[PDB]
Amino acid sequence: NRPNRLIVDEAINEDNSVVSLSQPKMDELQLFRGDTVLLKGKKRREAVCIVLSDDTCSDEKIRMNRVVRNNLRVRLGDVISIQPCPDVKYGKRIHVLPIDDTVEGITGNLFEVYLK
Amino acid sequence: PYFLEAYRPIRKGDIFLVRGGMRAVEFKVVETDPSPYCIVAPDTVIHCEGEPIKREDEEESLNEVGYDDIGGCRKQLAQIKEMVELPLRHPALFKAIGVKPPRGILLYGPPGTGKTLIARAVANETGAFFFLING
Ligand SMILES: Nc1ncnc2c1ncn2[C@@H]1O[C@H](COP(=O)(O)OP(=O)(O)OP(O)(O)=S)[C@@H](O)[C@H]1O
Ligand SMILES: [Mg+2]
Repeated sequence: NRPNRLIVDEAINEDNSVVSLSQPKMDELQLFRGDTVLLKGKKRREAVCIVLSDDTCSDEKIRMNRVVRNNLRVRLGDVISIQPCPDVKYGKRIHVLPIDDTVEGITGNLFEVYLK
Repeated sequence: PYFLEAYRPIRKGDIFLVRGGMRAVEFKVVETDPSPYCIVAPDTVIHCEGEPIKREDEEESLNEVGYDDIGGCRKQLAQIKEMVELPLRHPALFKAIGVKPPRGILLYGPPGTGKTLIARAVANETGAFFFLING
């Protein structure tokens, strides 16, 4: 009987790293709207996001985007554990690579147009 | 009557066209003695005796149909050029954009108003491959 197992509903916000929660569930769960949470999913795959608040969100349901939903191997109506983690530090080198199907038309630059 | 008070600038290897006498006729400027290009003056003796030669297989003929054989439908021919010319001129660029082109264009009108002609002219002038299915 834990208050951290939550179930995915449809997203309203448009960002790729924002999850939403209702305010009494955050106050029970000891979360503030600037925190940096850790999210576990099926096949032991986990994700990291920024939480914010909502009133249209219920307590038994969390609202997350499709990009987070596909990086956790989760579909609509499945179970995900959330936990606070302020153990996140900054970085030095981050290595990114495009995926082969979406980059067959354009050639030239990719840093200043997209990532900047 | 063609070169009289004209002084047409010609070059070696060009095909030109003359109308008159219920027939159009082609010629090719084969050889100039001040090589290669000149202006036809009354000084020039013009050799018009010999055998009419064969074509090269990539010489675009003048009995084909182009946009100058169509009259009276300026607006519609402008619309068909706007729909069709860009996806057939630049296939790679237009695939690289990510917009869909049109794919079905239905021409309609009364019988005898030149629909087969318009399709044939757009096909010749863009240089695309052209397959004709008849009903
Ligand atoms: N706008 C036009 N400008 C010049 N010649 C035209 C024009 N419309 C028709 N013609 C002449 O009319 C001939 C017959 O036109 P078609 O292309 O056969 O018209 P059509 O759309 O084929 O009519 P149907 O229904 O197929 S019989 C053409 O070969 C041209 O000689
Ligand atoms: Mg016809």
